[PDB]
Amino acid sequence: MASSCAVQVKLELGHRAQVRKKPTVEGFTHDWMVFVRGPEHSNIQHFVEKVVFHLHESFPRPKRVCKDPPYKVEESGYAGFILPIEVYFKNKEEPRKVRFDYDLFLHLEGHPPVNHLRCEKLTFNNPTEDFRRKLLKA
Amino acid sequence: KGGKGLGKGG
Repeated sequence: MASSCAVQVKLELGHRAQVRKKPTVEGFTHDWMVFVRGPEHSNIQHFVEKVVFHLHESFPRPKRVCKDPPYKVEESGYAGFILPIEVYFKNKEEPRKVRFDYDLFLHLEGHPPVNHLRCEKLTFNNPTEDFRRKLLKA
Repeated sequence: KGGKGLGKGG
């Protein structure tokens, strides 16, 4: 009751996108990759249960699930979109997960490729002992 | 509908 605790964890969301030399048979012009990771020398898997990447409905199996690192999707397409990302926690109490609406933008042909990084800080106020242990390992 | 787009914009 004397002591209080705030634990902060750093997530990095990002994507790369490059125009293909030749478009696919379906007419997909771009190759892209989206990811969620920790900083260098981090182990976010200690507290991350899974990452869910909600692709545009035009993709087959659009709710892409990554239970183990790396948390990323590699795809080909013709356009960018808002891509909701859910990071689930190895946590018994709330919050169970966090959601980000990720802007998976693609540049036009004749323009340089995309290499974007978006930093996200999470704060857990007075987590459970077990979750605190998990968070601080990352 | 018509969510998929090219360029950053904004």
